[PDB]
Amino acid sequence: AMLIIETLPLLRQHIRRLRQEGKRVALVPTMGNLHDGHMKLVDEAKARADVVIVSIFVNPMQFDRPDDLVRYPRTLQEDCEKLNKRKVDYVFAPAVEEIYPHGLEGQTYVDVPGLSTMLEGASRPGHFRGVSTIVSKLFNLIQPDIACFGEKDFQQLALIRKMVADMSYDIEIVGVPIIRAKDGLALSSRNAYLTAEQRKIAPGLYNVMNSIAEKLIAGNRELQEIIAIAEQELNEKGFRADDIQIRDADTLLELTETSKRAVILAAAWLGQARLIDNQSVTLAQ
Amino acid sequence: NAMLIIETLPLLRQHIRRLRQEGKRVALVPTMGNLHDGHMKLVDEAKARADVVIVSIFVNPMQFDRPDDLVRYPRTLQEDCEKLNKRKVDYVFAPAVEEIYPHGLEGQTYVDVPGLSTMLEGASRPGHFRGVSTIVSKLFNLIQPDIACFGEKDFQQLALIRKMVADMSYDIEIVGVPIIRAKDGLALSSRNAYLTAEQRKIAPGLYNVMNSIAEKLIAGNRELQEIIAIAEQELNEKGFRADDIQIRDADTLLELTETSKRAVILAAAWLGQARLIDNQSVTLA
Repeated sequence: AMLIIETLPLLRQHIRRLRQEGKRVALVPTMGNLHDGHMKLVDEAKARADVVIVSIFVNPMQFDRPDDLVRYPRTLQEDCEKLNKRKVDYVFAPAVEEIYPHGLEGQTYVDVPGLSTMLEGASRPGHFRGVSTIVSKLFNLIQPDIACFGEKDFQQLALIRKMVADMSYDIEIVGVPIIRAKDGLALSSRNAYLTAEQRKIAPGLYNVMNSIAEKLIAGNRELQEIIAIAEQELNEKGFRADDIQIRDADTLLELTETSKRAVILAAAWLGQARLIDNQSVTLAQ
Repeated sequence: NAMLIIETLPLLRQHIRRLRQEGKRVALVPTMGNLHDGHMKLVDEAKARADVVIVSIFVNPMQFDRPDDLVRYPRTLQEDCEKLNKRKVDYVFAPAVEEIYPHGLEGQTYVDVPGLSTMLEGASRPGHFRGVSTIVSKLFNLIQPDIACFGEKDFQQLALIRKMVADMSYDIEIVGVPIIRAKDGLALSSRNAYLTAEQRKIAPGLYNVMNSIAEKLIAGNRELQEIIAIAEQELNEKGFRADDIQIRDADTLLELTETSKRAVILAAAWLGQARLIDNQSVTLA
């Protein structure tokens, strides 16, 4: 029987008991309005710990603009339905005034430099600060052994990993691979404007990406060439290449002699639909 | 039983893991070295509140190394340790910079407490308190103490750390340790050497006047402007020349309000060639 807690003191009480009981704990952090993606996360956490705690918190701090916030879906009941079905032990679902009793102005924050202002960060001051601050608070609160994040937010995942190192959190950060169709296509909302014919072609993006992985994992380092080949391969299948990038998976900067992991980002158009995907890959030890 | 001194994070990590699974109750005293009897009092308090006492010695480059007026000769790491071995401490953590910040400060994740870090002492030292909260948060995650001791003298630091503990949801008891005082009340201080013998008979009046204020406060008297005015009378008529007497919220370092819970009384007064200085915390009933 799943337990639903909304205040810091109650939860902490349980966190204390769970220690004395010697149970290994996994946290899956979320902002509610859950679906299949999150369920996979939950499976992954259940597989690696004795107890799974899921948090549901729409976190004002990471919201770039005040409108977006107001219009974020809240669906506590169905969220709990899905988590209860999945045999989740604890749901932590506090109100804003429990986490931020006095608003965001004087709130202690945690910032990861560089990672937080590059790429998506540059257009979104404060967003990633919001992400690292709340995860940080959640970590101190729950003290999990393991935490799960989806691989789709490759930047969030790198944010957190860099935080955990720098701030010395003894927590295992587990990147969970996205749900794909049997043919490779990232399952997503965008897959609606795909005509039966474009759907057949769609999986081309993930193949093109895997061809890049193959080349990189072996010792291929002619990056520009690699990328250009990829642009062309996509155009030929019928896409129109929007963007293709290869970066260091930990720093999000350019690959160097010293990178151990690469992340492959690609976006390309199919008729009037713009598919995006990504893939992480191990180049060294 | 023999005191252990650890230079490295992984060795530290190992003992820490071991301490948790023995469920030994752990106390932390973080310091920048150059130890004196002041710190020993912290150690004493920690010993009294915990099974195991850890002291950390680390000259943290993210903060400003403000000088202690009680210290007149610098210390050796071995000296600091000898002190600690006597005072019955279990572990000393003493890493090099490259160990704590193996890649420098540039990309180091930081914890920042708004307002408290930029006011008073912090206005004139950009980045100082940000270095304090960061290293302390990092020590917190690495060590996971149940309690942590800070001295009441550096009161801004103590508020800054309390605010961080609340905001970031650390399950740590922050124990503010009152200053060492002569038998008669007078704060120990280099300044004392500036009194004459006759002025030393009067010096204890500064503590006295301060208790008068505390009692008043504890007794719900919020007429501050005049509480202070009386204290000035009282000191000037004792032979002092009151310079600066203040009462603030100990957690905000701003004014008392209907909701303040703790107050700090801050006082300076001339006696002879000596500008005596003292502070005192008050718990609001």
